[PDB]
This record gives sequence, C-alpha cells and structure tokens, in this order.
Amino acid sequence: APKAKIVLVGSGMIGGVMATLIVQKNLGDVVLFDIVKNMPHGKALDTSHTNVMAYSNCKVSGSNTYDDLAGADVVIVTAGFTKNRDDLLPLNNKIMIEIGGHIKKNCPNAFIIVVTNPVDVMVQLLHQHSGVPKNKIIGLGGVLDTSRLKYYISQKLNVCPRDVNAHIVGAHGNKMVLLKRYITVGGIPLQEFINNKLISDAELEAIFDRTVNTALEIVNLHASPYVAPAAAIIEMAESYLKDLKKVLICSTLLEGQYGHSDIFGGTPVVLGANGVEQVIELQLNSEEKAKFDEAIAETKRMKALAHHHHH
Amino acid sequence: APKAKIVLVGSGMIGGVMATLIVQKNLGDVVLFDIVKNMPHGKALDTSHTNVMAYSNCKVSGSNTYDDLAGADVVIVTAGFTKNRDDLLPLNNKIMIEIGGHIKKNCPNAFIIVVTNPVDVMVQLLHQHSGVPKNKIIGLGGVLDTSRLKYYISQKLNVCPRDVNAHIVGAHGNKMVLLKRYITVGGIPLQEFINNKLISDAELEAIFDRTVNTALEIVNLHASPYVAPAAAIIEMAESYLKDLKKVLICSTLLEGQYGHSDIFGGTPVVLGANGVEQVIELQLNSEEKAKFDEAIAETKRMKALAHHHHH
Amino acid sequence: APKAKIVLVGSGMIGGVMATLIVQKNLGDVVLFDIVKNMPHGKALDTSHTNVMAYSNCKVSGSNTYDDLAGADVVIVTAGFTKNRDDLLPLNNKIMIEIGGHIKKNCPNAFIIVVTNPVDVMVQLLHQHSGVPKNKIIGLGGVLDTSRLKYYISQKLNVCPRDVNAHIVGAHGNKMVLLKRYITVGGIPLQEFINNKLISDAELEAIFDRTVNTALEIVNLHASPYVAPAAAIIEMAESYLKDLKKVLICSTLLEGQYGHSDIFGGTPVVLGANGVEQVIELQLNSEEKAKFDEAIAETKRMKALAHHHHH
Amino acid sequence: APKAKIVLVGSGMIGGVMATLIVQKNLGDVVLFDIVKNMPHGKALDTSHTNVMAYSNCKVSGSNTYDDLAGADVVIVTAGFTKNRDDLLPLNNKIMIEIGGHIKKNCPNAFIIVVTNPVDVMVQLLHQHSGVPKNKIIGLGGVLDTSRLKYYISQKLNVCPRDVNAHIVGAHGNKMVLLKRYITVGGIPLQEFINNKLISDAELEAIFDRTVNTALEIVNLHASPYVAPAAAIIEMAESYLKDLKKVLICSTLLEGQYGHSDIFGGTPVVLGANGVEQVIELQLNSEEKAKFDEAIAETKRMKALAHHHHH
Repeated sequence: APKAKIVLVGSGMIGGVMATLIVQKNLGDVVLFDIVKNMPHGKALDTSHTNVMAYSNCKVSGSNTYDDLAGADVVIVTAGFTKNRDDLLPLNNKIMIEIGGHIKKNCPNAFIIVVTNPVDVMVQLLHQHSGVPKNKIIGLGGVLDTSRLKYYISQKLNVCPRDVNAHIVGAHGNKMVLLKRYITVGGIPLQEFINNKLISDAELEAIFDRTVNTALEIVNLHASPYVAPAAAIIEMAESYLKDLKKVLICSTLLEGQYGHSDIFGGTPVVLGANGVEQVIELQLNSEEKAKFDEAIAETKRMKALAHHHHH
Repeated sequence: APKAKIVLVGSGMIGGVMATLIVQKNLGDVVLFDIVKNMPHGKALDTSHTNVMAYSNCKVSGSNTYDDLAGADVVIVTAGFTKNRDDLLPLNNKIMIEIGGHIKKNCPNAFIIVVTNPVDVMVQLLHQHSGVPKNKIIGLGGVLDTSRLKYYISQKLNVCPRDVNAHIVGAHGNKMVLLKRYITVGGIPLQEFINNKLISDAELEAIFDRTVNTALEIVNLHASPYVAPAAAIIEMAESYLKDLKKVLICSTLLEGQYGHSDIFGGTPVVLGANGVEQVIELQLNSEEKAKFDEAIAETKRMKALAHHHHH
Repeated sequence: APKAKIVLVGSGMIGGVMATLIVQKNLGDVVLFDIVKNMPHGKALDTSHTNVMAYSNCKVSGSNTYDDLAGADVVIVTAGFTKNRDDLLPLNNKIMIEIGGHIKKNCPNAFIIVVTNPVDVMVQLLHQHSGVPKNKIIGLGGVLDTSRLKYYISQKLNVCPRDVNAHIVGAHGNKMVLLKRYITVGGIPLQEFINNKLISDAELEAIFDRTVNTALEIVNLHASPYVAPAAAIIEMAESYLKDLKKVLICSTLLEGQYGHSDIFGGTPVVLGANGVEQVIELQLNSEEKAKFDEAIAETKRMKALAHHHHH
Repeated sequence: APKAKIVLVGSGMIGGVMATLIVQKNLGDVVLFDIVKNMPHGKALDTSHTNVMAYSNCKVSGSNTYDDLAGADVVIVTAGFTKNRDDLLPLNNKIMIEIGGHIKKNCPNAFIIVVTNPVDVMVQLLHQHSGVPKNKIIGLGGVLDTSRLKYYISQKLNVCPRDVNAHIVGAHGNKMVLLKRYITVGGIPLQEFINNKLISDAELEAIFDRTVNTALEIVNLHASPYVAPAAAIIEMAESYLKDLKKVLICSTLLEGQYGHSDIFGGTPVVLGANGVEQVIELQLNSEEKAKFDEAIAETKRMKALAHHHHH
C-alpha cells in the first residue's frame, strides 16, 4: 500500500490544524482543497516544511480542483457557510450535494467525515448524494463535546483528562444529551466521587451547562473553536486508518437504535479498517430517551428546512 | 532540572525491557544495577545504542555499586530470589532490608516502585526499611493484572484494548480480586454487552480464570512474563515523572480503606509529581469486601513468614 | 520537579500552533499571554480540551497580566508590530524593553526564545533589557530557514525530509547565508548527488532562491507562515526542556566567531538543560565569510534604527 | 488496507524485542514463528498485553507452522545456528533454503529483512531461494554498526546521538569499512571538530576499534547484543511500512556499484513503499575501495563454504 491520501474539503482554520496534526502523526499525504484561489497552496507549503521538524514524510498539497478527490482514502468535509442560522441550511445543502457528486465520481470507496454544521443534518445529506455505504460516513460530534465534559471533570478531580470517560449523544449542538449516569473516572462510576464529596451534583450541573455552551463561551472570549474540533476529527480518522477499533461517539445512520431509523444521530461506534464496524446502542432509560428524542426531532426540523429555498 | 535519574535495582529480564522502553520514551538517564558482575554494563551498552534509532538522549549505565543510588529520582526494584515458594520470603526480606538502607542513605527523596514477589509484602518491608513517606512508594500489581483482563475482553469484543477498563484489587497474585461490576467498554458498563449477548457470563468466567492464571499459562508455554510487567511499571513511572495524574491500580499503604490499616494492598491511586496524590477507595459491596479481606489475609500470612529464618 | 511552565508572550497565530504542539507533546503547562483582552483565554480554553485526544495533562491558561511570567521556565516572544518596515523598529524596541523588564523581575532564570522580527536585532535588545545570561536567550532563524531548504531538496531527491541536513547562517531574513558546501543527504555530501546528475546546480540555485523567498511566496498565495515557525520554535524549546542536546541553528550572542563580537547572529548551537551549551563556529571560507559579514552589517543597520523615534 | 502482517521467523531474544517495539509503535500484527514448540505462543501472549499500556491494537500471535507466512507484508529472519564459526555456514544455508521455499510459496510479495549471520552471505542465499525481486530483500548491517559509531562520538562531543551521522559499508562483521571521511556532527564535517581539538584523531581510532568490536565487548561483559539489533531492524521495517524513504545502510544486491556485481554488500539505500527505492553508491577513493574489496572478498569466501557439507 502507498500512504493514505487524506483530502480536506475546506482549508479554513480547522483544516489548517488537521493538516498540522496529520504531518505530526505521519498519517498520510494531505490535500488542502478549497474554493478560495491559492490560499490552500499557501497553507500547504507552510505545513509541508514541518515534515523536517516532525521526522515525517507526508506530502501536503493545495488544490482548487474537485477532481483531486480521485483516490482519496479519507475525505474530511469542513466546507460551508457559517455567517438567522437556519437560513444557511439550504445553501449548505447545495454544498453537500456538490461535494457528494464529486465523491461518487472520484472516490466512492473513501471514508468520509462531515463537520459542516448542523452536522447531524449535513452528514445525512452527504450520505444520500455521495452514495457511500452507511459504514463509510460519519459526522463529528461526541468526541468533541465529550472532550469538554471529560476535561472539565478531570480538572476538578485532579486526574489525567483521558481517565474521565463520558457519553454525549443524540446530536451535536444545543440539544446534545449529556448522560450523567455514563460518566466514569478511571473506570469508576462518577457517583462514587459524588458520594465522597469530591465533586458535587451542583458542580456537575455547572459543568454540564458549560459543556453545552463551550463554543459560545470561546466566541464570547473573542476566539473561536477550531483546535479541539481538529484534534477530535483526527482521532476519528486515525482510528480508521490504523484499524485501532476505538469506541468513539459519532453521528451515524440509525437503523432502529433508540427507536429511531432513517436519520443520523450521535452514538458510540467502533471505528476501524472497515469504517463503522459496530454501532453501540446505550441502554437508555425513559428520561434519557426522551432527551434523545428531542435531539432527533431538532435534526429533522432542520433537515426539512435544508431542502429548498423560498422567495 | 537535569533529566530524571532512574535506577533499576535488578538488571534481569524485566530490567532489560524497562531500560529499552525508557530510552524509547526518552524518560530519563538509566542505571542498570545488579549484584552480578559486568552483566549490567553489557546490557547497558547494548541499550545505549538505541538512542540513535529512537532520537533520544538518555544515558544508560551499568552498576555493581549500591552508592550509584545517589540522586535517583525513581528507583525500581526487581531484585530477589524466585527459585516451596514461602521459603524464599525471609531471603527476600533480607534483600529489601539491604536495598532500603541504601535508599535511606543515598536517595531518600526517590519515588520507589517494588516488583519483587510477593509484591504486597515486599513493598511494605521496603517502605519500613527505606524510611520514605507513604506517598513515595508503591508496588506493581493492578496495572499488570488488569492489562490481561482488559486485553482478553477487548479481543472478544473487537475493540481497542485500552477502551476496556477494569479493576483488580487487594493483592497481586492468586488472591487478586477481579471486580466484574467495575468493567466498562468505551466507558459503558460491561453488563450492557452481556445483555446484548455480545459476551456471555460464562465467557467472562473463563477470562477471569485466564487472568488469574496468566503467569502460569506463559510459563507452561516455555516462556516467562517480563514484557508486560516492564510496560506496566514504565506506565506507572512515567505518570510520576511527567505529572500525568493517571488513575492506576497499585499496591499502596492502606489507612482504613476497605476496613484495613497497617498493610499494603492493591487499589486505584492517582500518580503524579507528588507521588501517590490520591488513594481511591472503591465502594465495594460485602461480597467484594470478603474477597478483599482474603487477599489481605494472605499478604499478612506471608509477611509473618518473611521476618525470620528457622533451623 | 513540577512540570515546566511555558509562557507564550503573544497569542497570535504562531502562539496558537505552539500551544497545540506543546499539548500534543505533553511538554509543560502553557500560558497564552497577550495584551488583547480575553482572546488568549478563548484560545487557551479551546486548546485545553485537546489534552483528552492527546492523552496529555498540560494546563493551558490565558493571561492579560505580565506578572504571570512568574516562575516561567521557558518564555517565547512573538509579540510585536508587523504592519516602510524599518519604521516599526523603534516600536518593537519598546516592546522588547517592556517584556525584558518583566522577565528580569518575574523569571530571571527562564530560557528565552525571541521570534519578533527582525529577530537578530530583537533578540539582542531583549537580552540587554532582560539581564539574562548569554546562554539563556536565543532567536528563531536557522531551524526555520533550513527546514525549507532541506524539505525542497528532499522532494527532489525522493528521500525522507529530515535526512537532508543544511546550514543557513548569519541572519534570519533576506541576507541569510545559504551554505551549499554544508548540505548533505543521508550524511553524504550533496556534491556526490550533483556529480551523479540526480540534482543539478541550476536546480539548487532555484531552490536557494525559493528558500530565501518562502515567506513572500506564502503571503503571495494569500496565506501566511505560522505553522512551520511554530514547529521550529517547539523543536528548540523541547531540546532545552528534555536536555536532548540537538545541534540547531539559532541566533546567539557572538563572542569572536566569524570575526564578530557584540552582536547576535545565526550559527549552529547545542541546546540542552544548560541552555546554549555550545556555540559551533563553522570553518567558513572567505567567500562565505563575506556573505556572513553582509548579514551582520544589515542586523547592525536595523539595530541602530531601533533605538529612537524621530519627529 | 488492513494492518500490515509482520512475521518474525525466529522468536529468540531479538524477536522478542522486535515484537515489543512493533506494538509500542503500533506498526502491524505480529507473528512470532519458531521451530521451538510453544515458546513463541508464550512470548506472544506476554507481548500482547502491552497493547493496553501502549494504546495500540496489534495482534501478537505465536506460530510453529511455516504456512502462517501466508499474506505476510514483512518477514524478518533471525533463525539460525550461532553455536569454528565457518562450520555453521552450510547448516545455516539449509535454514535459508527452507525459509526461502516457504516465502516463495506463501508470501512472494513480502519485503524480507535477513539478520542471520553472516548476514551478507545469508541474505543472498535467501534472495536466491525465495525468488523475491532485488528491491524486496535486504540484510541488517549498517544501521546497527553505525548506531554504535554515532553513539560513541555523540557522547564524546556532548550532542544528541542522532545528530552524528556516519557510514560503515561493505559487510556487517569484522571486515566492516568505517569511513572517517563521511562522519558529520549536526551536518558539519567531523574534521572541523578535530581541527578545533574537540575530538582527536587518536580518540577516533579508539572509537573505530570499539565499534568493530562492540558485539565482542558486550559478550565479554556477560551480556549479548539484542536490543540495538532489534531497534535497527525495526527502523528499517518502519521505513518500508510507512514509506518514510529514509537513507539507511543495509546489505543489498550490488549491480556494479564499487566495481562489484552478483554479491550483496552494505551501502546506503532509500527504503520506502517500493522496498529498496534507490541504491546510493558513495564516491569512495582508492584507499576506501580497497577496504570495500576486502569486505566483499570475505563475504565470497564464506558464501563458497555455505553450499556444501564435507565428510
């Protein structure tokens, strides 16, 4: 096998960090694609020199040509308008449709990661127009949202961040379902730490609200989230590329899980060489299911608005 | 700060792998100490050349001189006789006593990891004779025993090994307490996977028995365990050295946890720059506590035999 | 030792990438300092979540307070105006003076890396006002400029980028001295590859010109260099922090090397736990020395303009 | 692509370290093959648990069945008798012949690394009997011998080990050709350091002799070389697997280089996805060529003795 070819469809801030991390990790050749003239060539050039510092040997190329999708193993889609918000849904639908046609033609066996918000909508639109199998396309959501929850808890408890495990399901956005019952610290139920007064229920509520609102908190601090999104996406991609079979929460086609079909939503999946190798259905109680249902309903509402412009 | 100085007291097979991994990870300068003439110099020389392949710069030196403990940041003790078994306990006590006197004199601020079996006994003897604070000495046990349990489950479930989390407490050896209730897969309770028929209770019983008996299985296959022990020890050491604050199950002085005091036993702890920063007490039920009590009792029985030879 | 504290004085694009890589590499706690209100808090928050994906445990904090330099082990200065160019020299002098006073007060034992252009001027101004020893301050230049030269040659020759070694000395900027005679490929003199017609002299001239002009090439492509600068700086910092003793070309105080004293200029140095542990003087011929002299002269011309505003 | 399959033909000490490092680096699934019953299963089991500590997911299996070569991407041959020495040559020839027949049948597209001494002989015998293309088989030699030379020089000069580059050619063993003229430190000719009295010619002679005699030095210290050999082999393998295109000195089929054809000998090569992608011929002077010729002559003498037993 030659190296993997990884095509970043969108070379904005998240793209730039993704390119950086791919080279750090020597994960494959990178194409920074964008519709903006020359900019992706400039970022690609800058990024390419870091092969020296990293002792890697990944090519990093820019592209303004959709045909450069040919032979892609992994396609990561960040392209889309970001600036009410529902008015962007049909514009972004058109972007998914165009990208999907190019994936179908040029790299129908690629594994596809969708980032364009609202991701649980956009991923399904790209699934439909790209024609790729359901195990070959996913959306970013839970790895990112849970990194925040895990991190905040770990700082309170003074433990390694990765030793906090947590589940956020349903959708990526304001209807995300944070599951207190599925939080552990070093594999131990969070409740034990609450029982010991090491962290309180009230503190946890504050951390939940902070988790849901983190993107807004960052924007209100005159920054914007792109470094953690990039890292989350690269964790997903790497699991696929290296057949690590990590359990990672991602937006995936539901086929009855949680009572839902014909829609994408956030749930733990196992990512390895065959893409989505397993879809894990958490055994939610009725209160948790109700919240899952609200997340799905909101994805459906926005999906309906995505199809069509009106005068 | 100069680099950490890491002294391996015992340069047998586990020592050799530890030296190898320290250089791979660029964790510090290494001293391979042993009472056997010249052998540690030979291993150290071989190991030193790997700095080139690893792009590291750790010194690796051999030693036949206890005074080379001076200035050690981390001391890892593997020295001891291994070939009934209880007859070795007083010989190994004498080894702990001798090493402890040298640690007290030459590196009283070192962090100490004890490996010599039975570790939960030997660690406490070295604690007592070295004079180091309780937060500065631990024994290998749970990281190693749980790596086996986690690994076997992960292979059954076809998930990344590290995504299986599990707890084995009390002691390292045949009385280890395997806690089915504290197993998770990607943070999700194992029971959910049993409910879905992805792994059965009967399979789990077989995996438990295999876990307890793994060292014997390897010896019966005409090999011997040293690679996983080494890796486990290096994970512990690295957590200390790098202040990662990982939750790792290790033998530590109990001060009332589980109803036990004045004895060492296996329990999750948090390892960072201040050594044992937290001792986590799992909220065991009575059936699990009974097994914990049997593990402690066996550590005490062997500790009693360690003190003295008889004619 | 607790973790290293690394203070990024300037939280713009290079700062952001530096923070990202420090967490990836688990190199220390990071402070993103800037005079811009709140922005560094926002970047720090985003960056902090990546501890989860990276299995690291570095704190990442923002700061708008110079006193947060207290206890810094490593201080990296990117702050300064960037938008003729010589008119900025006295404004940037004032920035170096202010930062230097804060380093002298709060972290006089820190190792300091200066990035603000023109670096060979700015580094010496910060040396003078910070009061730090000559072995504790350096400027970014040769690691960055050589990464470009090495990379371009490696692509022509189809070899691993790091296996091309090259020297660019004197100053960082348009008077950089590219030393054809000191280029090797897998340790073998470049000339052998020219002799074999694997790369021509004419190709090399084109690659030299491209190297000198790379920042302009990137800007003309509607991007800007910050990813490779960040990686270069982090390679330097890491060599110090981990005592790797890498030979890295950096701006350092000259004390007679190349016939020059009382000025900073680019030359290979060895970076380890004691800072600049060695200054290596290449045995330049007269033609190469003449170019070195032109680089120094230009640093002096700009240094003279830095001292004072005029009406 | 699924993961690479890496078959270690010989599961002795070098095999064990190789298995360890493959898992550390997550490079592929490993088969520890040996003719000794059960031992490779035992080592494989021990090694497999380290996936947990390493956050990797490489299978590690033992084998006593040559057919398990099926589908191997990389085959590393350490098998052979080691205990005069020329009497072993025909026994080891028979081992190469048997392994070659199994490679031809089961994995004719594998990349093959030969370690069995004398490697420059054994590699060519395995080439001939395996039928693999010349760009798909190499022998360990120069990466290992040069790691020693580089390391010893780096310790004298107090620089990072990898920043010393050096060439040892011709053969692996007592006729190795150490090329003083091709040593550099941070890319700078060694001669400059001799000129500055930082290292003397006499010191270098001592380091050369130590390099040639390192295996004997280690054995005389009651250890044996296996850790550095393993690391060297894994550097080669990784370059192939990851398409890094590193310049690495290895035993390869000569087709006129240095005046030699129809024989294997040590020379820098470039290792990437297409195997031996380039054979680099150093432009030796007559004195260096004479030594190269002596190395070849000795490989030929032993090759002649390898063919046949006598009564």
